[PDB]
Amino acid sequence: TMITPSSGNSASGVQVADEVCRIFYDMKVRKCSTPEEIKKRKKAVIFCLSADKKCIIVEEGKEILVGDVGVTITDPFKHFVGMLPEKDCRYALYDASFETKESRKEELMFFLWAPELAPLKSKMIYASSKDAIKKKFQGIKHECQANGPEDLNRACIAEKLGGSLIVAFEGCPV
Repeated sequence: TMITPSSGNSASGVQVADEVCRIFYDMKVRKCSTPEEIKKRKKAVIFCLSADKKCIIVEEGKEILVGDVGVTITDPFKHFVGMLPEKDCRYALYDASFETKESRKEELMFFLWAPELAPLKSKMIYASSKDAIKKKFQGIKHECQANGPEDLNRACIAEKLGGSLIVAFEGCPV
C-alpha cells in the first residue's frame, strides 16, 4: 500500500524512547535512594514524540517532580493538568501520591493527555502508540486518557483509583 512515508506517526507508529521505560519506572514505588531529593530526580512527566513526531518522548516542557507537589503544587493533580495544554497530546507518568484502601501508595498513572483540539496526528498516533509505550509501560499503574484536562480530574482519578478501592482522592480529599 502507501507505506512510502515512514513517518511512523501518520498511522500511529512511534517507537517510544526508552526514557519511557524509565518514566513508568521514575514513579514506580519507593524507588528513591533518599526521596528527600529523589522527587527532584524528576519522575512526573509528559512525553510527546521525538523529533518529527514518533518515539514516545519527553519533549515539550512539562513533567512534575513528585516532591514539588506541595510548593507550586499541593498533592492534588490539576497542576500537572496545567502541564497538559490543548495544543499537544502525549503519554505522561506522574508519580501519583495518593492513599487508598491500601493507603498512601504512590502509584503514577499513564496519561493519554489528548485534547479534542490537538492535531489529528497526536490523536491518531497514540491510538496505536499505546502499545509501543505499553511494551515499556508494563505496569502503567493507571492507563488514563484525558480528552479534556477534566478527565485527569482528581475526583475521576479518584475513580480510576476511587472507582476500584482507594481512600484518598476518592475518600479523604476527594
